Amino acid sequence: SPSAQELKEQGNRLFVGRKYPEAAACYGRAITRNPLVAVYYTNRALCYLKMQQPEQALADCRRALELDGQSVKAHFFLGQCQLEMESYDEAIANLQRAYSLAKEQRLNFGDDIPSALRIAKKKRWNSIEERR
Amino acid sequence: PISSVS
Repeated sequence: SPSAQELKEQGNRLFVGRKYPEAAACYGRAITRNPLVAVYYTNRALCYLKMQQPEQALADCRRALELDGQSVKAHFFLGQCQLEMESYDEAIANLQRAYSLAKEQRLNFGDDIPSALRIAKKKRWNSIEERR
Repeated sequence: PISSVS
């Protein structure tokens, strides 16, 4: 009978092992034990992204944002979901928001957020070129 | 990175 924290730690190990559906299931078990912890949802969202399930990832990002409206990772992963779902304007807004929140919170993710922003803007532009 | 679990 593991604790919520033990379940999160197991999920994290499975994630390192690139066992994403297994990791996601572990985070689900953690959520069962304590559904008020934003990180369980953002971790699972990342798993769903790796599993090419942006719809499921998006719902987890929404759950995380309800718990912590300032979550950098929830905004970032939400943007990634929207990008995959070809909602480019929303994606860019969320990645920009992630960038702004990371700055406000004095968090350092190197060039990860700007790089994702560039990818999103490039994808947006390319979608326009694909239509003319 | 940012794409990492916590």
